[PDB]
Amino acid sequence: PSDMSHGYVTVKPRVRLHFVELGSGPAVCLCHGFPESWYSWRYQIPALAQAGYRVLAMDMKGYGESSAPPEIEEYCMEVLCKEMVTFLDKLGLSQAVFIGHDWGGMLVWYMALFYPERVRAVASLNTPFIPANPNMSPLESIKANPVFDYQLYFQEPGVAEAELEQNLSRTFKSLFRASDESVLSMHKVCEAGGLFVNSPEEPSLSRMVTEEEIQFYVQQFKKSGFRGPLNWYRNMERNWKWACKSLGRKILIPALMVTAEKDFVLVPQMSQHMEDWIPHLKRGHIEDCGHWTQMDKPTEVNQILIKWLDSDAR
Ligand SMILES: COCCNC(=O)Nc1cccc(Cl)c1
Repeated sequence: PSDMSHGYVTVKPRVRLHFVELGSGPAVCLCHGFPESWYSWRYQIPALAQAGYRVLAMDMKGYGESSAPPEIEEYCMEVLCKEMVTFLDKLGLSQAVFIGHDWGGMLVWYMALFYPERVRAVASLNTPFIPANPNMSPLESIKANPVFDYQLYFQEPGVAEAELEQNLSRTFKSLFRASDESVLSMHKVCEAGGLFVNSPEEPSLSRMVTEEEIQFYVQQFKKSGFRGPLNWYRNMERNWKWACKSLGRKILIPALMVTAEKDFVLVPQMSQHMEDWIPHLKRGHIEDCGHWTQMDKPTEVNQILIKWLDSDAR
C-alpha cells in the first residue's frame, strides 16, 4: 500500500469508492470477488502497467477502504453498475475495459450488457455469462444444483457475519487455498450450520499465500467486517428482475471467458454453450488452477490478459 497510489471517488453522497492506480494508457478496471480486495490483483497491477495500460484495481462496495452501508438494497447489481458508471464520469473516462473475477465478474458482464458505450472490452475470470430465465425463480435455481447450498446460509443477515468475523486469520487461511489443499465443503452448509467445519482452529498456511499477505486481508476486513460483502448474495430476487429487463439484447463489444480447471464452485462446465449469446467470446483455460485464479496461477493470468488486451481492447 505504501508503494501504491490510492484514489477515492464519491459516487453517491454516502458512498465513496477506493482504487489503486498504476501505469499510463487505456483504462483497465479490475473488479475483485468475495471475500477479496484490490490486493487480489497484486501480480496483475505492475504486469498490465508495463504492457502500456492505466490499471485501476478497485476496492468493491463494502470492501477495504471503500464505503460500506449496512443496507442490503445498496448491493444489488442495478445500483452497483450505476455507481461504476458515475466512477467513470467523475474520473473523466468515456470508456474503460472491465475485467472481473467471482462477484466482480458478474458486475463486468452486467456492465457490458446495460452500458456498452462505457465498456471498451470485457473479461471474466471463472464467472460465466448466463441469461436469466423469467419462468424459473432464483431460489429454485440455487436449490437445483447442490454445490450452491452455501448461498442459503449467506442469506440470513448476521448469521455468516459472526463466523467470518470471529477469527479473520482462520477465515482467510481456510479460504485462500489451492484445490488440492481445499478443506471446505460448499454442499455441506445449511446442514452443519457453518462454512468452516472440517477446517481446524489453527489451519496451515497455503503455498500460494504468505503470513504478510494473510494479515493484510485481516486488517482490511477489520474496517467494515462482512455485512457489506455478504449483501451481494442477498439481492438474488432484485438482480433477476433487472436481468429479465435485458431479455433479447446481446453484448457487442469484444469478450473473453477465462476458466479455472480445478474450481469446484464456479466450474468450467458452467461456461458451456456461452457462444450462442457470444458476441466475440475468446477463451483462456488454466489447468491445475483453483478458485483464486490470480493467487493460484499469477503468470498464466498475466499472459492471457496482456495477449487479449493488445489484440481486442486496443
Ligand atoms: C458471481 O457469482 C459469485 C458466486 N461465487 C461465490 O460465492 N464463490 C465463493 C468464492 C470464495 C469463497 C466463497 Cl464462500 C464463495
